[PDB]
Amino acid sequence: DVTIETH
Amino acid sequence: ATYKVKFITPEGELEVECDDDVYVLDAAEEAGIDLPVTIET
Amino acid sequence: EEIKSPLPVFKEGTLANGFRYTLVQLEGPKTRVDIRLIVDVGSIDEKDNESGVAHMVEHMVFRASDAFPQGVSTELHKQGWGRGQSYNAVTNYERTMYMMSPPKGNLDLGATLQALSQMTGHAKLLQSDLDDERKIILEEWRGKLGVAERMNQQRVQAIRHDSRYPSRPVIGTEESINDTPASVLQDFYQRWYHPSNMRLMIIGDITPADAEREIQRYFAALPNVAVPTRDYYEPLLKPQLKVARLQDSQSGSSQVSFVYRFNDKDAFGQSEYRHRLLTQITMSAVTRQVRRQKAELPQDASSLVVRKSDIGKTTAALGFFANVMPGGHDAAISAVLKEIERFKRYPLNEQDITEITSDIREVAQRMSVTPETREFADWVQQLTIVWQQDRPYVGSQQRGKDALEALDTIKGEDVNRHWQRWLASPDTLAQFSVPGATPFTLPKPDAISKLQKQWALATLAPLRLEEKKIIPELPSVTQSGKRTAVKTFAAQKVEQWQLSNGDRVVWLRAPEAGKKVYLTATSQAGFMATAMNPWQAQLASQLVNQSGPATWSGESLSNWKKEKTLSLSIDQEADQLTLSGTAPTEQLASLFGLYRELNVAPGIDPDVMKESMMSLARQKANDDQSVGGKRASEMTKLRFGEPAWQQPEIAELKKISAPALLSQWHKAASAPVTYYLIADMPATQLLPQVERYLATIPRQPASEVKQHLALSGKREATSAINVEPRADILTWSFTPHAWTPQAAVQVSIARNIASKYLKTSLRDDALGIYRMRVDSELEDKKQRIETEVSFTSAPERAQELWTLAEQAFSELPTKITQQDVDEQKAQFIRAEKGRQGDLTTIQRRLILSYRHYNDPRYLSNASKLADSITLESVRAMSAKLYNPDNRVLYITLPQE
Ligand SMILES: [Hg+2]
Ligand SMILES: [Hg+2]
Ligand SMILES: [Hg+2]
Ligand SMILES: [Hg+2]
Ligand SMILES: [Hg+2]
Repeated sequence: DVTIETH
Repeated sequence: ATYKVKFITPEGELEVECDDDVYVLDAAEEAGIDLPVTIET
Repeated sequence: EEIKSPLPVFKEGTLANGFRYTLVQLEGPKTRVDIRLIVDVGSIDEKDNESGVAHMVEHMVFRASDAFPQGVSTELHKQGWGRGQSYNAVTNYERTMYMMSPPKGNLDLGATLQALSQMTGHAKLLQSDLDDERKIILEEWRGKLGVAERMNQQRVQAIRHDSRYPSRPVIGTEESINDTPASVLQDFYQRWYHPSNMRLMIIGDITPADAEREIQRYFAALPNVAVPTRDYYEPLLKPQLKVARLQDSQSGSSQVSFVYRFNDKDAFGQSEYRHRLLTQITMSAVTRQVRRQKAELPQDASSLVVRKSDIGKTTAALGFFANVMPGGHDAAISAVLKEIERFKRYPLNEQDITEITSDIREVAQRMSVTPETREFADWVQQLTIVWQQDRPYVGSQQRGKDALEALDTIKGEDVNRHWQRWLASPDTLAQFSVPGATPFTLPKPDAISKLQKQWALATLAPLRLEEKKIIPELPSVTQSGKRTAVKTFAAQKVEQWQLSNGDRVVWLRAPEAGKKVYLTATSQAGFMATAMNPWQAQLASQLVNQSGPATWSGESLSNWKKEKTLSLSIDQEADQLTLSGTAPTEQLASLFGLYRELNVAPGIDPDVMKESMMSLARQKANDDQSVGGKRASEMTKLRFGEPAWQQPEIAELKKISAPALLSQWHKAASAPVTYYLIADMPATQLLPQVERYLATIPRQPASEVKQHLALSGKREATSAINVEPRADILTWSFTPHAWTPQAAVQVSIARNIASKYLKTSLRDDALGIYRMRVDSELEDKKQRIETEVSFTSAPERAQELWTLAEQAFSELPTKITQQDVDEQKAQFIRAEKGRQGDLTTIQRRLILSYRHYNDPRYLSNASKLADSITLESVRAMSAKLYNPDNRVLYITLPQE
């Protein structure tokens, strides 16, 4: 999972 | 009546060829693309 | 959702009976609302005699209830609600969720809550309703029977072995769907549907005080009954090396993997949020690195990736997967275990961890100071996610501050420790998918651990480092050719230019091109051209299309195009080669420049090639023994006699070399080209770029390629080979007819009306037709009316369906009503004038025109197309849609 979306 | 469907996933663009009478995930699985018009996933 | 609303105020509550609710008030679009209820029961909670009962209860609660004996969804229909738009439900392993978007928004909130309370507390679950509904559940089940579902069940069986999941698919079995009595549904409902097993969320334009009253009104009286305690959501993890085959006779899957299973929610006494952040950093680092490790793979394995997935509430699977050249599974699993071993021995790239951690900190910084504002649908998305997992929402601003806090406690040492924990998980699994009839014996666990110990003892090189990015640039082209002739078609705004290399330009100065240039380059270099090897030419076309010029790569090609907002694609059909592309007019030299480079300097990206060979080889192995393989062969024999070409054996496939493919491409690139160019610029601006990049490409005369033409006559065949319980009925018919725009238009109209007529004439539901299609066109290249009638249906009366359609075809040319034509002519006129100024249509008609007239006349006088639609013409054409003299019938029945 992505806790902080970067892209 | 053959068409081409493109898939966008975190690994990259994948392209498969399916008939009109073919469900999209079935054509991918028959092609040996492992997932889970241009549809997004 | 036009003006974004700020972070909402949340109110939560619990009725005396344990019913939980969450009210989310948005400044929000006016009056819009969204209402969800979760019942914490799914197929995992079914007993042995309850296969698919959770999903059947999901259907059945919209039937008779204490207050709506004609059915909950009946009343919903009466009050204007629509199935799937206004109400919906979904059942998965662990929960059943009911979703409502009342058509009149917050004004229907009491109505919605009355409906939901009826479904969840007062459903009758009547046998007579169930016998009506099980036809709808059986359709749901039939449409779920393909190779994709059987392979998904293979994956769950292996990766979730030793758990309740594999034996508890949502849909359940056809036996239980057919045989399970309402009494079983009722006991399940009465076991699980209680208020303390339920929760409700309301989002939108609402007054929390009023909504809490409507919720008390409709749910407070439900009796407080406990549900069984449950602690069976995880696979039973144990130290092991399980070996599984993922297998289906219709799957082209060709793949090895090694998988670690472990408790992923255990944060080891540290911060849960910090833990999840460690997972993101680690997965990003590993994803970066495992891609570079592609350099280490033997020829049998490719595209090694790492994927992490939930396989329970707390268990996760970390897996390394790779694609396998059919027959190379042993070498491929070893190669995968080698790389896993390499990750055990070297720390992750410290700069990667520095960069990734820095990217996250920059986003967490922005989040922490930006006020959160979303559209309505986005609020619903965000909030349902957290609500589905029964967690409170934390706004993005607070979560940015929490990330920054956790990042300060995270150094690369932690990332490495986090990663090595996963790779030390004692519960392990090796998986093999081997396509078709490829010789395969499942390795024993000891054989797999043998390879583990071999690599544990081996000397291994360091992790690959990031390669330098190649920055592509088009070459300088100094040589120029010349235009040698101009033919002018001023009434179509078209000029036709002859070029010194024998190419020609058909240039339409259409204002509709705007500030873009549209290029379609055609030539007679289809893969059936005499000089070419068909399969290799096709593979060559695809490889050059993905690789770009010789000195580039697939990736750098894709970046370069994005930076120039430019597209250009190769498409090699049987009879022609088309390169298509678009660019802003300022990028013209880049569009033409790349075009020329694909022609005289094509590339083959070695990774693209390796991936394409694996794709072709696994498909070859599957097609050699698949149902679809046999159907393709039987349809081909029925319709054409012999295949025009074939794919090679896997052994030949393995031997194909880049120069042999580039040889094929150069054969295709040498056929002279017509450049259909749509651009609103002056000739003086276009001509120098055409002369520099397009007139300088070497060509030799090509021949026209003969069409692959379905044979005349009547032939049929019936094969009982379908693995699903369905019958597929195909019928082909053709009539040679000279193409004209008028004739083509009449055929399409006749086929519209014939579509209607043949669907009512075969509307009887006792025939069992699941899907039906009537296609007919005046194919302009072959100049024949080609008609195609398809059925998918229950097997029993499938042999009657073509007879009835043949029947309906013989009647059609007299049953066609003047009113039928009137509304088609009117509706055609609408679409035609909608096509005025449509670039796609203009482009297509320019190319059709040149194909049939060798000039652009078809761009004018579209207005008198409508005038060719009459009763006398549409009927005269409806008679020619089906030709009994040319009829091929192909029936696939379930296997005996
Ligand atoms: Hg369903
Ligand atoms: Hg009630
Ligand atoms: Hg391209
Ligand atoms: Hg060439
Ligand atoms: Hg053909």
